[PDB]
Amino acid sequence: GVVAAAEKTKQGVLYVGSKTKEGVVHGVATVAEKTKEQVTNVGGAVVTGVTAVAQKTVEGAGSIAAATGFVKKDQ
Amino acid sequence: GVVAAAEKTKQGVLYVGSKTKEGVVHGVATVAEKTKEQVTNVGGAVVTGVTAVAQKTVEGAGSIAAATGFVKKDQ
Amino acid sequence: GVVAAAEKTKQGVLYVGSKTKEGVVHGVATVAEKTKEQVTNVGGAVVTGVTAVAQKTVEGAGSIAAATGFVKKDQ
Amino acid sequence: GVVAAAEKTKQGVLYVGSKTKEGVVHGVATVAEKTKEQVTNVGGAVVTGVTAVAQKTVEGAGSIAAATGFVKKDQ
Amino acid sequence: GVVAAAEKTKQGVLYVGSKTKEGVVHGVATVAEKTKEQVTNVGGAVVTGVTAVAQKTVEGAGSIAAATGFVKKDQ
Amino acid sequence: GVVAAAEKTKQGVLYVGSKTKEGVVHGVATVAEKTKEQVTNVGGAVVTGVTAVAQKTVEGAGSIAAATGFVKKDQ
Repeated sequence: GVVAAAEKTKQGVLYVGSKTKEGVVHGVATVAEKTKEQVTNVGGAVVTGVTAVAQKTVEGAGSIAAATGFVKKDQ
Repeated sequence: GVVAAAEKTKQGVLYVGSKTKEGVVHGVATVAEKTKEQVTNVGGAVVTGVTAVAQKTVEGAGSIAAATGFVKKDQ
Repeated sequence: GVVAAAEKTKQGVLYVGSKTKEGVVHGVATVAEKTKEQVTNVGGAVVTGVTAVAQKTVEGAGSIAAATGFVKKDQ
Repeated sequence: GVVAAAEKTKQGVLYVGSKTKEGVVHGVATVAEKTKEQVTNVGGAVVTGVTAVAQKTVEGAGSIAAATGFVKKDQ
Repeated sequence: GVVAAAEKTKQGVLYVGSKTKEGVVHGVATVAEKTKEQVTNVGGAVVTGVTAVAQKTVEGAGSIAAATGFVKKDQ
Repeated sequence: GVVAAAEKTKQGVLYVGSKTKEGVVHGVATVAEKTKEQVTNVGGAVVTGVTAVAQKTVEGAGSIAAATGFVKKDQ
């Protein structure tokens, strides 16, 4: 004869900007099996494949994925 | 004869901007099996494939995925 | 005869910007099996494949993935 | 004066069971943020959390996630 | 004056069971941030958390995640 | 004056069970940030956390993650 027994007898400050999660990317699972990509750029800008990116700027101009083809100022 | 027994006897400050989740991307599952992409740019801007991106700007102009083809100021 | 027994008898400040997670990317799993990429650039900018990136700027202009094709100022 | 130019001048057996993908699991992205699980088993079987599993059996009985609580044969 | 130029001038057996992908798991991205698990087993079987598993059996009984609580044969 | 130029002038058996990928797990990315686990076993079997496992059996009974709580044969 086999016996198995188990028992459990269980008796019984301002915070102005304190705890903030700001500019956060947490938890990402990405899979790419067969992705062919081909880019031909002539005199401009090309931005591809920007993933899992975070930033926080204070008193400044912040851009994650920005592209400007050309800037010309002549006199 | 086999015996199995189990028993459980269970008896028994301002916060101005304190706890904020602002500018957050959490929880993303992405799959891409066979995605062909082809880009031909001549004198402009092209922005593709921007995923899982977060940011927070304070007193600034923030753009995630912005594209300006050309800027010309002549005199 | 075999016997197995187990028992558990269990009886019994400002924080201005203190604890912030800002500009953070935590938790990323990425797989790429067969990804062919081909880039041809002539006189511009190309930015591809930017992943798991974080930054925090204070009193400055911060850009994660920015591309400017050309800047011309003549006199 | 700036100049950017680009040019591309482009001129120009039985197979009985040969190429089979059988019993395959390819391409899976899974995320679990806050999953609490609690199992209490007394004298039986419990099978949880079986993911991304493949097998191929030839001339045999194959079971991926099978559970039999008890088998009793007395004389 | 700046000049950028680029040019590309491009002119110009039985297989019985030969190439099979059988019992394969290829390509998996999994993330688990905060997963609490608690198991209490008394006299049985418990099988949890079986992921990214493959096998191939020939002339045999194959089980990936099988659980039998008890086997009793008395005389 | 600056000059940049580039040019590319491009002119110009049975296989019974030969090439098989069988019982294979290739390509896995797993992240676990804060996973608490607690197991209490009394007189049985517990199998947890089986990942990235492969096997191939020939003329035999193969089990990846199997658990039998007890086997009793008395006379």
